[PDB]
Amino acid sequence: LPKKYGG
Amino acid sequence: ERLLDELTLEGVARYMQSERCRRVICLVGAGISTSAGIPDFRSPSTGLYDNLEKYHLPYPEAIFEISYFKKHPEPFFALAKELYPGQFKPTICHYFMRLLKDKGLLLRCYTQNIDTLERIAGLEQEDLVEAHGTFYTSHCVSASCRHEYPLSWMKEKIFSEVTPKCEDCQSLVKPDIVFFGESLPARFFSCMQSDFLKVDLLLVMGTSLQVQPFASLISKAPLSTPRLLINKEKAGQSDPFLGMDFDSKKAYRDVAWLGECDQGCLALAELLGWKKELEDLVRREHASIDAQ
Ligand SMILES: [Zn+2]
Repeated sequence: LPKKYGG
Repeated sequence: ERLLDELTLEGVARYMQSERCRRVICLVGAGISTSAGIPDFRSPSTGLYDNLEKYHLPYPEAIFEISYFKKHPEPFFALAKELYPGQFKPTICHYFMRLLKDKGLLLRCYTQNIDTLERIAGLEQEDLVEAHGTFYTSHCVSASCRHEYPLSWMKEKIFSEVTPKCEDCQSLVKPDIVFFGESLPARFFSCMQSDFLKVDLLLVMGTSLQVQPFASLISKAPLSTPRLLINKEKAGQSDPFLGMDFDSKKAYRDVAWLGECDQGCLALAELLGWKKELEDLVRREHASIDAQ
């Protein structure tokens, strides 16, 4: 799964 | 050539009471909880990254990064005590979504918020996609244990300034919010793949649609599906430097109601004939919470 980032 | 007879709140209300509008998805952000006293945690004006000096972080964002938290959790939990709400009273907007649920209209609420107010207002786990997790539950971080703890347990640890540790294995216990560097919830992608095949109306409330992947949800609706934005500011339009179309001659399905989210939800409920039901629900639930 994609990781959480600022944008 | 369009499902809305006009691009107004009145057009949306007439559509909602037509045979075609069966399944509503709500997309909600910080704007639906500010009137409950919950600040926007992704707003620089909240000042989360200020006053971090005593923690000697390698970079300000480390206080919300998972790898840093797991080795140095004390800064996060000190900040959590500072920001912990004094009351959890959901807003008119939250109870409007409960009315949608009661009337068989709510397919799903996708929320960016971590404050649990959707659940307090009566939305159930099945109704919710908490895109950034929630404080509602916490878990031991050890992969072989994963003991679950309720918010009452976590609140007590935060307020006593005791770093929360698992009673089974003494590992750190973390609120179920998605820290930076953690995987986004599998449920977000699973539900998105199913729900947007089925949606008749998108209600986009209290989000500026600036954080991905949440903001991309508006592009997952079928081309015909009306999209109502209830928000203090217009949002979701394409960036001219690099979407919602409210105002062009080609606009056909997107409506912006600009104002406080509670007032927009009240206006929509009033058009639907639900104002007394919503007032009665809110006043009863607020009285119940005040009496705790
Ligand atoms: Zn454990």
